[PDB]
Amino acid sequence: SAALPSIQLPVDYNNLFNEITDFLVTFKQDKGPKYMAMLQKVANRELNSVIIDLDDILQYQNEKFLQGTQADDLVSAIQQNANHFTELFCRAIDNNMPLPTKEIDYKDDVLDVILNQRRLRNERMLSDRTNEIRSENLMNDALREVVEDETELFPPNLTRRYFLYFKPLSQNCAISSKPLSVRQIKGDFLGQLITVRGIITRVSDVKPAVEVIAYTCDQCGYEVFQEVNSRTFTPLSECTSEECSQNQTKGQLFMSTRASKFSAFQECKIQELSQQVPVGHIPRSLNIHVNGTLVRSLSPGDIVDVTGIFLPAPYTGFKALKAGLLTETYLEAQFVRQHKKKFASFSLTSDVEERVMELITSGDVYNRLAKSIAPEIYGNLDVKKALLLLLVGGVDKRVGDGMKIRGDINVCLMGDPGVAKSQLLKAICKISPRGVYTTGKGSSGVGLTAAVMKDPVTDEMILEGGALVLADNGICCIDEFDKMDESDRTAIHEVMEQQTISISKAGINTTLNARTSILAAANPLYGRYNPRLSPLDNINLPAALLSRFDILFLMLDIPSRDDDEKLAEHVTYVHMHNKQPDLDFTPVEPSKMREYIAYAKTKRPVMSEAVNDYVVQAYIRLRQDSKREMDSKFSFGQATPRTLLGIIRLSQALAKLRLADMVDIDDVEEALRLVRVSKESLY
Amino acid sequence: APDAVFGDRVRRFQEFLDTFTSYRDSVRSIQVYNSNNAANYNLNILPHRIIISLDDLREFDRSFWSGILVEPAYFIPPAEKALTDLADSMDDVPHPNSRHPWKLSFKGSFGAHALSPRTLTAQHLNKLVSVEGIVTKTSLVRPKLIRSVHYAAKTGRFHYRDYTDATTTLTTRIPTPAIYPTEDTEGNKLTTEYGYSTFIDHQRITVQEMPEMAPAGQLPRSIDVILDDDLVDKTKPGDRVNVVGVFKSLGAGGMNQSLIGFKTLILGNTVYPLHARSTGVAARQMLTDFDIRNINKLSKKKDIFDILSQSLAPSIYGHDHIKKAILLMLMGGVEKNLENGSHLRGDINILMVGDPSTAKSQLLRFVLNTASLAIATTGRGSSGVGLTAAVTRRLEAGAMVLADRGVVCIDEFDKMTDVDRVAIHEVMEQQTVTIAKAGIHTTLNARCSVIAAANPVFGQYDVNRDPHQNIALPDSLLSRFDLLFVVTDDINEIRDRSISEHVLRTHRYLPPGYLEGEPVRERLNLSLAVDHVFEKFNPLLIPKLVTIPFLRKYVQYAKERVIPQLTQEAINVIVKNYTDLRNDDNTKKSPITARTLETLIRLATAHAKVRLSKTVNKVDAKVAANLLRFALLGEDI
Amino acid sequence: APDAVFGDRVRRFQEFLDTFTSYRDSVRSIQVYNSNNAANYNLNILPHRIIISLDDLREFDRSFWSGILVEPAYFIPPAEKALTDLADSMDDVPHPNSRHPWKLSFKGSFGAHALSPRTLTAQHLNKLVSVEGIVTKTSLVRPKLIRSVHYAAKTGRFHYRDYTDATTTLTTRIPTPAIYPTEDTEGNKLTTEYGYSTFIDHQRITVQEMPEMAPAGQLPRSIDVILDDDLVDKTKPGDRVNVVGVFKSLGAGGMNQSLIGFKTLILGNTVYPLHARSTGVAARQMLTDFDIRNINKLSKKKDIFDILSQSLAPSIYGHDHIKKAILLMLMGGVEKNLENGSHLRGDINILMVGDPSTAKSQLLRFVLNTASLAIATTGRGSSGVGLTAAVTRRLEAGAMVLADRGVVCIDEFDKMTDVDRVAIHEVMEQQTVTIAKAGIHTTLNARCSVIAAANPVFGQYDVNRDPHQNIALPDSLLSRFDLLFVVTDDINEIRDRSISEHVLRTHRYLPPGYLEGEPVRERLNLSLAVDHVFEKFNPLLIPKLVTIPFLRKYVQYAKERVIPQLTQEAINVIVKNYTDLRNDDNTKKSPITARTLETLIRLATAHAKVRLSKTVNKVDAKVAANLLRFALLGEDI
Ligand SMILES: Nc1ncnc2c1ncn2[C@@H]1O[C@H](COP(=O)(O)OP(=O)(O)O)[C@@H](O)[C@H]1O
Ligand SMILES: Nc1ncnc2c1ncn2[C@@H]1O[C@H](COP(=O)(O)OP(=O)(O)O)[C@@H](O)[C@H]1O
Ligand SMILES: Nc1ncnc2c1ncn2[C@@H]1O[C@H](COP(=O)(O)OP(=O)(O)O)[C@@H](O)[C@H]1O
Ligand SMILES: [Mg+2]
Ligand SMILES: [Mg+2]
Ligand SMILES: [Mg+2]
Ligand SMILES: [Zn+2]
Repeated sequence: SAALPSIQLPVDYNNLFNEITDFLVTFKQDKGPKYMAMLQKVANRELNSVIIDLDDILQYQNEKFLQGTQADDLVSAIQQNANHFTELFCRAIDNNMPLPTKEIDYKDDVLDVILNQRRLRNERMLSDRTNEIRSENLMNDALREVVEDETELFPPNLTRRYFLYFKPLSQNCAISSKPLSVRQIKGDFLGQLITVRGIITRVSDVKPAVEVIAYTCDQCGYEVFQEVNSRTFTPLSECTSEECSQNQTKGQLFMSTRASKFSAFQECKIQELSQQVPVGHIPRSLNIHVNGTLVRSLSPGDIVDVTGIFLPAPYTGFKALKAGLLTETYLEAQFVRQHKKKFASFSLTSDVEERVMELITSGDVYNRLAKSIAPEIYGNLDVKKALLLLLVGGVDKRVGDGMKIRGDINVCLMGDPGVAKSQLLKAICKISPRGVYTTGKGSSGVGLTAAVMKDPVTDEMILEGGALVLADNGICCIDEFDKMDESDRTAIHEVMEQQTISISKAGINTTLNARTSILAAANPLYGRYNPRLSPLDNINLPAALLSRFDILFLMLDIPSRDDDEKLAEHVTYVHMHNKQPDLDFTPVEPSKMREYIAYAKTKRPVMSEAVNDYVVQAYIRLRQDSKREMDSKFSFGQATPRTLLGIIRLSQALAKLRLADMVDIDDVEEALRLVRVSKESLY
Repeated sequence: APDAVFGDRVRRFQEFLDTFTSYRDSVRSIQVYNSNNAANYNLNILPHRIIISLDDLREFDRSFWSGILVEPAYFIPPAEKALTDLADSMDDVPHPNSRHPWKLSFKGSFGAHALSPRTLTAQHLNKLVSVEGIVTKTSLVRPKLIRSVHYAAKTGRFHYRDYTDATTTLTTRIPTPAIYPTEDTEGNKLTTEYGYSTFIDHQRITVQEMPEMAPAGQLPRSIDVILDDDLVDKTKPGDRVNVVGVFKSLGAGGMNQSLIGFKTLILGNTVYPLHARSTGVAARQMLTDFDIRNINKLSKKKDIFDILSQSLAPSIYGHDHIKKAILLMLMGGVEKNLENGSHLRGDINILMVGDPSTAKSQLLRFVLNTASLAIATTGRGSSGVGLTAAVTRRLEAGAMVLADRGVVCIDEFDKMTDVDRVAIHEVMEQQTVTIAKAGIHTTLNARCSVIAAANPVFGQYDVNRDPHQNIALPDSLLSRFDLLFVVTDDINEIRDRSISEHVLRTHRYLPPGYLEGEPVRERLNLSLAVDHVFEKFNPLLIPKLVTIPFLRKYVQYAKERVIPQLTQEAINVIVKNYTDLRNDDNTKKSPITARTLETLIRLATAHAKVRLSKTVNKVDAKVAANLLRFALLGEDI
Repeated sequence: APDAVFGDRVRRFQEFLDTFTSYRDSVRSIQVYNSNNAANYNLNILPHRIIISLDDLREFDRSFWSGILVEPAYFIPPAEKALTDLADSMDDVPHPNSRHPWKLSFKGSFGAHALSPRTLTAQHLNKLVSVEGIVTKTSLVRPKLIRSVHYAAKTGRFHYRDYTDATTTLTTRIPTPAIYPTEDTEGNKLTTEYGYSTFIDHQRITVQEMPEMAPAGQLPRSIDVILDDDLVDKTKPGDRVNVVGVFKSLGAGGMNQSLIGFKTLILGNTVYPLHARSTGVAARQMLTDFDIRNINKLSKKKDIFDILSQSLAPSIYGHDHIKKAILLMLMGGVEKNLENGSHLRGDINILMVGDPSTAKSQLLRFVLNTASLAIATTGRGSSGVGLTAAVTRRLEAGAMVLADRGVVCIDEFDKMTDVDRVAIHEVMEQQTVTIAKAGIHTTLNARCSVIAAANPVFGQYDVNRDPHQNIALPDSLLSRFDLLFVVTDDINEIRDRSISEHVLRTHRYLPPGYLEGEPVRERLNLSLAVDHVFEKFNPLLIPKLVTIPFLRKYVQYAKERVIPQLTQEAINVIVKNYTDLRNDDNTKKSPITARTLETLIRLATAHAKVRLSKTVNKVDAKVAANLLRFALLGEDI
């Protein structure tokens, strides 16, 4: 009493639990209660994760206030101390857990049948205590209360199949959701539910982390469960059940992996964004502990708002540097919000649909989307059209022989200085959900490859991917393309043709998957275009690198009176007001462009005979025209079968932008037009 | 148990605090600030810390001063208790939702206790010492559990336990290794209540002797400093630092039978980041109302630009438009961050290609000395690893990352490798460094203005040849430089005698407090990163010249409190000048691209900032285009 | 560290103290008393202790009451802190020259915790128990050092150290064996400053089961009680005692590896000396203003003496002048202590020689029951060792030393040895016992009044013979007896029927709360040594008869607040009567000596005390001489 003194805190957990139960049972504003609908789904085993919205709790409290009832601030209590309310809400859900309307069959998970077995076993042991005491003949309330004193049942955490998470309350619908930098998360925020805004830099493999290790004793037939809380644990050697503890001949008990409780465990590393780091500082990282069904929701390169419980961990640094009870910290992730939704996770829900129709019905989708790509960049409309086609990409074809065709458009922008090639690269990086901006001859030599290291979390050798690997199923914007090393150039060649990187080096023999669309920006030989010199002469690209690019723009800066007047009005308007000059044309928001492009990428248009015949004729005419000029000062490198597949890819991308399933003549017309005007700036 | 000497010292320090009213004023201001944004939000909370001037303490009570300096463990706790008592006495209006211990920080003259990690020996132990050095290591800011709160569900009761270590107090306690309570006294299982437990930020930095004062060729000396709950994150690695703290000895040093010697470190009380040239610490300056009044008074003058232009480097003769460009770069434009995420540069880069001895390096050294934050580099003396970032699983900032929001003075720019040149290409326009190396994909901010000096191909700028052959630099690299000045050492009799009279007048200079034949002393100017406007010594003999400190104050004021907005009346001039420069055939020194429109815009914004104007008028655009036309052609219109 | 439950209990007991205003009144009275004689002398200082009625606590908060009774270590410290806080809150006027810890004492009904040393078992440990017993041993009142103050001459500074033991707190501490400081922290020799150090009185008494309730023939059970700083010297060996305290267990009981069982004792909170008949504890009684008013009202009556005489033993028929003498002895005279040192006796002795069954022993038993302090002895059942003191190197008080300032009722006085007779000779006139044995020369005070009963030589008082042959007692011994009454059982028909009707009326008596055939219960009347005047049951059927408790109150009031002074108008009567008695030849029952003058004086003073008069008037001397003449001759004038 004198030691371990008691303190008077304003938190009463009994009525807080009562409020939690009332909210779970009665809240229905989002036909019946939302949360019992969710628990009914969980009981029937269609759902294994319970997400408790703090907006729902806040709305429930507001409604209780409006009707006059005084309700404790459950939202603030959860935000201040979130670890206890996961525990509380789990107990409350267990109390109000509906019976399953679907019977256990052979297609259910082994965990589900194990939980059903132990639930039935504990109810049977309750009934067996009851029958035995009734036979002993010594009110049913007292009989029951004796039974739960003399039963060793499976605790509710062992008969539990769902995972509980706390979704932060929205800023518009409002502490736990305002984004914090890694620096702004001090020790005052420890123990609270907080949201950190950052970029993920390293994700470990999903490993089974034991939470309650189970053992079976062959002597008494008991199952002894030992909870695990730390990095390491000491296994039990002798049984600790009632029978063996009371007896003198103890039983030696063996592990039961199938009966143990495991958690899907990941240890991600979030990092400060460049806009969050102070002046002259290096960004610092934070450890995120992802558990349960939330795993595989974070990947390196993701810019995310991660909401979780900021919790302390035992010290892991040097012992001589420990001054007091120093503790490491991590973020027990509860919710993940992706700034750039991936194209693979696209679903045609109602709101996604309404937005897409409001984009289509406005008309001129192709030109609106192209002109909306970097709208302060002015007068590069064919450039923006080609970039939009690169974002959409063609249709990947796997022939039955096992052959694969790339399906992705590589675009090279060779141009004069000050033409916005680098500004167009960052625009594409911003638009793309998986976009990697690199500069040649910087530090990307290992970037255009993967490096083998050791995972600190899990004792394995894993090769972490670089620029060409992190931008997988995305876009790699390579600036200063003409200034890379030979190894990097060969890697780019392999990526642009086979979409793989074959590495055979000391310690590694692998074929990395790099399904990357390459957007290169280059400067012409001598840094400025010499129209006196041949185009191929001024292009410092091997006929084989040039061949790989589906489109090669020649962005030349020729002086003029009207064109320069119009660029200067645009740039000066952008400098006054942080927006583009045109009032008739409104740019598409980059989030709504990503949603349209995600929708468009789900279509796989095919080519009919009537369109592919023209495609063949155009290819023949292109080949003849290329043959007629091999060195006529306008030679772009003669046409190749790669130009046919680039024409095909551009036509398929244009068909996808129309949300069509037929590759029409208009799309092939526009593809040929884009290829032709890729090279008219020379004239 | 209460101590009579402790109470006597507490009341003596209370008398000291009553005598010097500035300390009640500071504590009252801190308390009202905390209460005001506590009630406002039901920004940041100021720490309960007071800077104490040791000179005032010596004036009041010399033994209390000597007791704090020599026996801090016996005099600092009583003084902190007196300050806490005083603060809780004035706390008539408590913050919404003794108590709140107030800590002390010290400043002033330390005498023999002002030391360095090399001169800090074992006879300074248990003394209040000020150590000047360089921060080489900063450990993670780790929470330290100082009070754990637990919940017993069976009794439904909240318990707590306080924890104490050897570094939290200046005096030595009896060690009490109280275990973490995993259960109640009577067997009830406890649940840790995070968010009600108390964690205190703790950092351990390493301060090493500064390279500018450490002996050459000798292994440097380091000292550990421990910071707690408000001094954490006050410095970064590479920062010059002055740490005031108690040089403590800890542990037993191998005497306790279970180390070679006793474990010694500094319990940091105060952290002052210092400003040294070519370091990553900016130069905060105190702007009194008189200084702001003078700044506004001079800004009202029409020729203030010229007044600021000539006062930059009076010692250098001529180079007047170069000085104008340097002043504009010191001001700089305003960067644009559009909603979609794009970035428009607001930093002005300057290149000076010229003949030997036209003072390009003296104009670089002056910018290094006078800029708020400037880093000096030489071509091939620093590589891209030394200019941009470097991977060590951790990143080490280079020359252009430490100089973020600053100036990079690159001498011998021509003698730079192409591997460095590509990184410089990225840094100048996009103002970022993308590493993407060894699994570290990071975009560091390098929003720095680059001023560089270079020599021609043959060592002498041949006026017969064209600039493109005399420079031998990539055209794409020369486009990034907003203003390229070609300076030629033309032998003309008028300027020959005028430059020689200037050089001799500058050499015939005496400081106010020096004799005719006294060697001028020179210190390293370790300014603290927190009286006349004009200059008495005028090498030119003429408009008035302002002192360099006042010019720095003016630049700081215009740079931090003026954000000019472009106007249509300036846009017309800017657009007309850009169109003419693009279309007119004049054999320009540098090419004309859309970057030229933006150097026009940036220079107009900088000149608007010079006049303290919030709008860029027509005159600003005209003078910006004038300087640009000089820089491109050599006109004097 | 503060405890939430401790503060909750403190505030609950503060609410209890606020509800019952008598406790602020008691604390305020104690504080004003202490301040008043503190300022008066720049008598005695009342202790900081409050009697708490457990019945009131049960009425207010039953769980607080049950917590104090069952878990005293957790509920008594908070209540004492609440009382101390309350006392320091009312202490607006501090005593001349929280603070001053106030202790608690408990009274009321304890229920199952009201025990005896035999029934006090190990399942009463750590409980607040009230134990009734007899004090058999009282250790020396030894000082205990609770704070030592030392002086360092080199520094000229005063240091101190506080000491704590296991018995000073109800809760268990961590043991801190702090050594006695023989030197300063830094090597300076310390000098102990006695008179500035704090010493607390400590006593350890042994309470044994009372002989009146202990089983016969069985070894008695004892319990140790520890008293601290105000309960010391509250009792003496042989006293009946009720000690309220916490039954504590101390030490380890042999578990701590370096006893057969744990060392158990009672930490005394309250000590009540109890009044039992034939014990050394007097009978303090509470005299309300109503009682004093009634006493004065009856004293104003002329026949109050008779009213007090008949109300003594209504059950005994007759023996009216014997009852008058017994009442006068209960009052007694006033002793004289002359300046030179001589002593004049003020105690009245009575002897009753008589035939079998004339109620001499019932008149002795009544005096034993009703006297303030009375010890009952029998001849040869107690020797001079049992009557006077006895050497054990220490002295044990006998029957007539314990009965100092009291009454000694000696039955069967004739069956007393001469060795006892000589000691009785000393005790009756000089009122002292001189031991002078085994190196112990001590003069104990035996200022007691002796009433004795005796039988004649032949068992029947022969009226034919003379008293000197019928008594067979030394004449010098009979002189000490102030009044010698010879009672004879004369068979006379009138008094035969009258005494038989009285004996039967007394036998036909029913208590107010009893049935016709219900056996009357009987307790041992353990009165606490701190509602009508007249009696409903009158065996005689007549003046009014007062109740025995009211008669005891009247005797106490007259005995403690009336000191009559002899007057000349009484002296004339006394001298005349003494001269006549000495010279007149009447064949007196007892001899006439100068002791007869003083029994006249003593009886006159006693009768003056009966009337509450401060001066002995002529009527008092006349009635004293009247009773004496009856006692010597049998006259009825
Ligand atoms: N057509 C244009 N529209 C808008 N801004 C332009 C245009 N052309 C060039 N710029 C400007 O030129 C500057 C430099 O362009 P950048 O993309 O860095 O050049 P490059 O791609 O040739 O390396 C940018 O700040 C950009 O705003
Ligand atoms: N125009 C000038 N006015 C004043 N001093 C000058 C001038 N040109 C050169 N000097 C002097 O020449 C010396 C060397 O100049 P420096 O800056 O080293 O030349 P460079 O730019 O060729 O490296 C310095 O002391 C400088 O003061
Ligand atoms: N005069 C009397 N009046 C009333 N009761 C008397 C009287 N004489 C004797 N008794 C009764 O006789 C009984 C024995 O008397 P006791 O005092 O024992 O006689 P003794 O003095 O001879 O020892 C008692 O119950 C007492 O009440
Ligand atoms: Mg570029
Ligand atoms: Mg130089
Ligand atoms: Mg008798
Ligand atoms: Zn077992």
